[PDB]
Amino acid sequence: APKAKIVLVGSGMIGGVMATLIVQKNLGDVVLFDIVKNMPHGKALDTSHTNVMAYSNCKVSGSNTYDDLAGADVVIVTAGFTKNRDDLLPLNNKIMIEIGGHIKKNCPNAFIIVVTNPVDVMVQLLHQHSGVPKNKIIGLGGVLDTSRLKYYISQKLNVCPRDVNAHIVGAHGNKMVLLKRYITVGGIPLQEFINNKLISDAELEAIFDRTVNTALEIVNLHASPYVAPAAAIIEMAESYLKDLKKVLICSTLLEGQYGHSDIFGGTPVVLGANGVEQVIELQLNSEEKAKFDEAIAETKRMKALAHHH
Amino acid sequence: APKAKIVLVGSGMIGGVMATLIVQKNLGDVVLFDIVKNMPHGKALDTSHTNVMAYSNCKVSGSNTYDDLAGADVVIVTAGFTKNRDDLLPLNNKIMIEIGGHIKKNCPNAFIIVVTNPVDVMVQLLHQHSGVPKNKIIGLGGVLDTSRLKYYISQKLNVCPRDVNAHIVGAHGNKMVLLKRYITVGGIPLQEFINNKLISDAELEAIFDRTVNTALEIVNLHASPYVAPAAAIIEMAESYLKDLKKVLICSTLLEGQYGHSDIFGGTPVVLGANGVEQVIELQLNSEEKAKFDEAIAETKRMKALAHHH
Amino acid sequence: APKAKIVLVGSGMIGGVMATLIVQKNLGDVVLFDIVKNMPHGKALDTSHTNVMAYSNCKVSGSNTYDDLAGADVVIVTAGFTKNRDDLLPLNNKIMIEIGGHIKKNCPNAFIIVVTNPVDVMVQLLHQHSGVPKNKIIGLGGVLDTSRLKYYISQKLNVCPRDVNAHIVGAHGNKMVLLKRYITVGGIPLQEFINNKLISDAELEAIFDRTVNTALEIVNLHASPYVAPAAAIIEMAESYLKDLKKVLICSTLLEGQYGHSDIFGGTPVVLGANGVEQVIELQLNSEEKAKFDEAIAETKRMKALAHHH
Amino acid sequence: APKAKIVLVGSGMIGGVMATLIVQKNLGDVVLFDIVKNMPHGKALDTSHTNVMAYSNCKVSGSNTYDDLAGADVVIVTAGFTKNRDDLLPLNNKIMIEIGGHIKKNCPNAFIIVVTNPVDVMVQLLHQHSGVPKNKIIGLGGVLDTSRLKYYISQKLNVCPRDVNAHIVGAHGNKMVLLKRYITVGGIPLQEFINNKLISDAELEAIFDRTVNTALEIVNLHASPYVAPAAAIIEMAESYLKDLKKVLICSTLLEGQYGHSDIFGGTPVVLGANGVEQVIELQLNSEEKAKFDEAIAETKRMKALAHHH
Ligand SMILES: O=C(O)c1ccc2cc(C(=O)O)ccc2c1
Ligand SMILES: O=C(O)c1ccc2cc(C(=O)O)ccc2c1
Ligand SMILES: O=C(O)c1ccc2cc(C(=O)O)ccc2c1
Ligand SMILES: O=C(O)c1ccc2cc(C(=O)O)ccc2c1
Repeated sequence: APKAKIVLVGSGMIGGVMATLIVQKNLGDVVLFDIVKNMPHGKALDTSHTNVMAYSNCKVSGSNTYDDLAGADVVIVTAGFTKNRDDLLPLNNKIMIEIGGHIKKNCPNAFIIVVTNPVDVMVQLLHQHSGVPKNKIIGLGGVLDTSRLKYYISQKLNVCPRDVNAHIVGAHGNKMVLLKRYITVGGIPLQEFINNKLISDAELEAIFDRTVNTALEIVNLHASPYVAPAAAIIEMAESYLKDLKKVLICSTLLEGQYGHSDIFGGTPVVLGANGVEQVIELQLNSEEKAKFDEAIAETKRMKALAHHH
Repeated sequence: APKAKIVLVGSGMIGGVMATLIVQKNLGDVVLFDIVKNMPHGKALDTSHTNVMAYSNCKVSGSNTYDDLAGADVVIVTAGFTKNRDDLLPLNNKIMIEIGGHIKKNCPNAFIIVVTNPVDVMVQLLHQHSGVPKNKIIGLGGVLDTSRLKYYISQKLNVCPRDVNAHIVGAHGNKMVLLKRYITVGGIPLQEFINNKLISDAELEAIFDRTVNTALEIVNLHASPYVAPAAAIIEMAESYLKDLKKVLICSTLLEGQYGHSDIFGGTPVVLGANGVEQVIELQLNSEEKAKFDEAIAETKRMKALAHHH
Repeated sequence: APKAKIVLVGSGMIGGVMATLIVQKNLGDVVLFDIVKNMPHGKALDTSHTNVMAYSNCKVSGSNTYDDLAGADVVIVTAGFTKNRDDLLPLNNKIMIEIGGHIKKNCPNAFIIVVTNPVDVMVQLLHQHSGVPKNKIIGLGGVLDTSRLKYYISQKLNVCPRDVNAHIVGAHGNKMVLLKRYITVGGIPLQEFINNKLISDAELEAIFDRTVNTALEIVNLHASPYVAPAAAIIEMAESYLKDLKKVLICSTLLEGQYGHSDIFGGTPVVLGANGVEQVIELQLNSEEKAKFDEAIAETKRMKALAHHH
Repeated sequence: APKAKIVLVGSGMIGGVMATLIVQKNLGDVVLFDIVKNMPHGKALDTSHTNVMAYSNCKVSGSNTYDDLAGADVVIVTAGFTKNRDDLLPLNNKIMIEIGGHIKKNCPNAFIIVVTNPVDVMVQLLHQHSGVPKNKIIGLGGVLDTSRLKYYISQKLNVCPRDVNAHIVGAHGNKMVLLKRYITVGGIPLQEFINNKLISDAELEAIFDRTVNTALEIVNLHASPYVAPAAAIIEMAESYLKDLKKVLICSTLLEGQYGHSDIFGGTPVVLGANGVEQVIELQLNSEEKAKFDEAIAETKRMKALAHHH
């Protein structure tokens, strides 16, 4: 069938939520790939039954074989060690190299979404080893980080969460750049709401800090924050598959935007049938650019540690 | 059942699309009311069958009896003469009076959406004769007019239509106030896109004029523009019914916003379970306010003609 | 884009509902084609704005040019005279011939759904003149006629309409074959509900007659029954486009099923990415077959009148 | 707000998928309750962010306080020990007693769905201690077990999974009664497909055995089968909340159906705004009844072990 084939390279906790959401949305056939024996087949089996409840017809199959990447339209990479964090960098580089080789051989035309931490480094490593065009590979970041910021502001203002829009750029992770100037509520500048004393600057500062620290907050509450990451990835994948042309903030190859080249960073892009159809460069002021620069420097620092043991 | 009961007072072309969309969305039971004998029952019958295709369970029934307003949770008023246009004003005032009397008697707790042209006048007339609280009655305008502006800009910029946000205020109709300053694309100020020569000021001026004249453009093409009006109304009704708290631009009672009282005008409001939960006042500059004032003056001019023959 | 292109050949009342539903469901780009100047462009314009309300990105464009069939993935034919009814048969044959020639030239790989009355005749005429494979062209019938039967029974039994399943075969129109034996409720034989005195044989007979006469009932109520037809067609088109492999009763070329060849008739088929993937032959008894035979005879009678003036 | 409040009593793996699906479907506000400190708040936080991606507005909050059951419209009970299995029976009885006391005090009008193994026993225990009417409490079973049977047959026959309908009754668990006679495909008796050699009796026997053993199969593949259970529960909860009146097989109080009283067993019921609106008794033959009797006997055997230590 001409249904899309979506291969999840990595079938951990985020993988299972992604599979669930693909079936809910009838987005395409799913392969849960993982190096762990049996487990992806078990999760695939469980998930496949939900086709009945969902009125969908998506195959869900497990795989321990890289060659099942053949014919993939979308590949989502979450595989990688997670337990210095910097020590994992050369190990995960090797994983990106291996995965990239298989993409080059089996599905060179696939659209690739990378998630493996640190994403802004790992996406570029996979880009270089997979050989795919710059418009066909992106990293998770801004959709996820802004979902937090948007959500927290929406609860304060008592409006629909999607009606808050916001931009976090540069990198996923602790050096993410939260741009106060680019927040809107129902399309209205947030500053109007500050002027009206519906929300204060001090509240926003606390919300900014909460946003940066959210993954840590959930971990400290004895949960693992994989559900929102899954939903953000599926929003990205869906925009590609359905040619929605949504503006979504993702990690993409910079070719001079923000004064930066030869590196991936978080910025609004337009995702449609041709992949990254547009890279949007926010017209940052010097103070915002300085923070963007710090985010890029940290990506570069980690990229340098990733190459050798 | 505690399913919502949605009464469409007026079962013309817009009524049938509204009924169709309510069933698609399984939003509640529908009554198609109209003074015309038989026709609403026929349209109700046809529409009811789509429950099967939609996996829905919404009753659709016709009515020639006002007392079927009893128990309505939402009432959508499209009834009124349409063929000077000013001569119809006293006739339609009488229709609002009659409908308001029946709302007061049969469904005083209902949330009311008025559509009858000119909406910013007719909504206030129905408010006064129905006796409903100011937070429980609104008029169509801004959702519809901005759908045009958003759509036209989205096709120019090749982005998802919903990713363009915009504000048109004051009134529905030819004095609508298009606010260039409040347009965004993926939450980014439109001016950044003008700066980048992705869209020009001259293109936007042509798009503004096209927006104002769109209903006329479609009429001149030998069609009747009732589909987008239907969808805009259902977006409003849905936000109420599901407590979405969307920011949607609607006609609402002004109590000093923009310097205006004792009149309805178009402005962003938040629609949820308590009706109009918030009236948002845009911080307009003097030039924008002047245009808002012209829109209000025209509503007042027509309101004055509506009372007597 | 690899979005599907869906061409509606005929932009009358059913066309506008079809366009509306395609945008609601984000199913693909739409062309409203019609020989009438301007009107399809006006309806396309109106419908296009609903992308905003629907969170969709489907182009809707009008057309007065047959060559805009180029690249069509799905073609829905509703064009044809409607006002003896038999006198229209040779006129509509000419319309099918013209449309078939354009399909052969411009979109030979398209999946075709015919609606033009009488559908079981017109579908075969278009099949023969378009040259498309037998698995790539079907006619509306059973989805629409059974939606009525399913709906009426569901209201009697107070169950979800989709939970009633039923089969009407042979032909669309007054010789449709309603099969009492093949009705189920939640997958349970209807006879169990008759045994339990939840519904009587006499009620079902009245419901059968109502089903056959439903289009006439709605016309006699001074409405035009185009909404359910639109929804049935879109359910068919969607099953194809999304490779759902739904079992849906449609008019298809019979190659010996029910003892009949060289004619189209209503029967359950499976619709997916390869079009008509399976033709399901119900194991009818002799009494049911006799009624099927009458339906085929009437199609053949009209087919014979269609060729010459 | 009059949004529904849905309390998940138990915030384990199934709880998190349930929360995810409620937000996807915008079904209501969610409370993740659990005796484990902090964890439900962490999962609630993560899940809440998906409102942005989903265009929803459902609150998701954690709770370690039983009194947060107050105002619940739906309560889903998954809490209970899981690691003889019979030894857990008196422990889980105590958990049902505690939970029932809190339901009686805080939300006596709530609709209750029980999941705790063994469900057909635990549902009755909670019924007796909560005091809720028999139409307001059900147990998971048939929706889940039939999703497997439907799915496996649909893959064999290459049809849409929802187009296969089937009945498994008596009890959830190893004594479940699979009824070959009540399987249909597109509403057609499965026997027609056996007659046609599209599927064999021997294949169906293997599929029956696979269905009974599916949870064990997934466990043996080193996964945990909680995703399909979550989706089945949400289909049940949704039918109630939206008054869909779906026919869904659930555990319910038998008052003479199948010759059985004073016990809960799996049977088709209709779920709508009044809860269990209809209990449907399949007209089983003596051989099917004998298997139903074995399922009831096993529920009774375990119910007897549950009371005392
Ligand atoms: O599968 C998991 O266990 C898992 C857990 C947490 C995650 C967080 C992020 C993130 O914050 O970028 C991305 C992916 C994740 C995957
Ligand atoms: O039912 C109809 O025939 C009809 C036609 C056009 C309309 C336009 C508007 C609008 O532009 O506000 C609102 C309602 C309408 C209703
Ligand atoms: O566009 C219209 O005006 C129109 C009206 C009625 C219809 C009925 C059927 C049907 O019953 O097969 C099919 C198509 C129709 C189209
Ligand atoms: O939360 C979990 O870990 C969990 C795992 C398996 C389950 C199986 C069933 C089932 O087969 O009835 C019901 C609930 C479950 C919950």
